[PDB]
Amino acid sequence: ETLNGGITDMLTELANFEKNVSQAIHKYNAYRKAASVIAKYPHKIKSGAEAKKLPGVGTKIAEKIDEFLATGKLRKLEKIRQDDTSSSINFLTRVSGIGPSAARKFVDEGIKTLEDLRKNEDKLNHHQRIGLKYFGDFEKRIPREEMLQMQDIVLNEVKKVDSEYIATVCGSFRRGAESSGDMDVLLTHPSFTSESTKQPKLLHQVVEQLQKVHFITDTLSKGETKFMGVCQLPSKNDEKEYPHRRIDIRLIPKDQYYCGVLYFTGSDIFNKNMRAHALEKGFTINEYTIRPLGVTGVAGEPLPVDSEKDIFDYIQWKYREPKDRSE
DNA sequence: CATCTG
DNA sequence: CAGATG
Ligand code: NA
Ligand code: NA
Ligand SMILES: [Zn+2]
Repeated sequence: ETLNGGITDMLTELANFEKNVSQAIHKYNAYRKAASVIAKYPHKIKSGAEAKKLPGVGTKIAEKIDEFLATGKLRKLEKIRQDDTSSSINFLTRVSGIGPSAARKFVDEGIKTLEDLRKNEDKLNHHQRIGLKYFGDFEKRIPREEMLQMQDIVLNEVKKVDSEYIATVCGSFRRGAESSGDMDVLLTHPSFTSESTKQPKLLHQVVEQLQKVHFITDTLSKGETKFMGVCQLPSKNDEKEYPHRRIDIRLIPKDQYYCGVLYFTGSDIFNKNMRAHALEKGFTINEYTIRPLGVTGVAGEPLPVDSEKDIFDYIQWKYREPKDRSE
């Protein structure tokens, strides 16, 4: 956690780059289990040969660890941090809609900057365009003070459209957090579930509402169950407009909301633990359901849930207010 | 995983 | 349809 930190981090830069710049998914994958195990390891790696002793710990990586242990740095790492072609891809990639693949293509087309981007707005698709257009706002964190205002609206509109709608803002926002990076709404309706053959209007009617009153600004992607968008809290009394925020809305069959809601609320660490305990208690949990474990090895059959409560109960645990769902 | 592009 | 992004 700090005894093998540098090692783990270097491996991290390394792994990362393999994947992003080079295409080296193997290599890339290599660095990763390696950092992973070194990460676990209870001692102070004092040499490469010592490391080597580990699994995922090959010869090359050991070598690397040596030079790093030997001297406060790594040549290769130094060589990669410089290289404009590398840095380019790390940067282009910051654009919502641009991934590595794309970051590569452009650079080899010579697009390497924001400007470049604008100049070539013809070459980007819709998401990418939006991504570019709001590059700044998009990197800005979201203060819970705004979150509540947001949340405030979404909920009232969902309401007006149908009293029966069920909306929930999950996320860290949900677990307490002072700021969040995006608004994530879990949505369901009685009239929608596991068997119930579809109902797209279910998701599309609210989307519409939100754009109605202009809360929703743009559409990143709009499917029948998940919508990727952009929103914004009406600029008050003109002088202070708000940043454009990323936002997601997703329809859930009523018969699987809470596992969802639970799941989406995190934290990753809380899940796992919760997950592991369910397992003890003779169960299984995932994003959609909780099932009683047969002994034959495994086994299914969806336990029935009406709240986050029903879940804990199942695994017979202390209900946790979201705030304390940290770890 | 669900959506988009081409 | 494969392949990309979030
Ligand atoms: Na991006
Ligand atoms: Na292939
Ligand atoms: Zn020791």
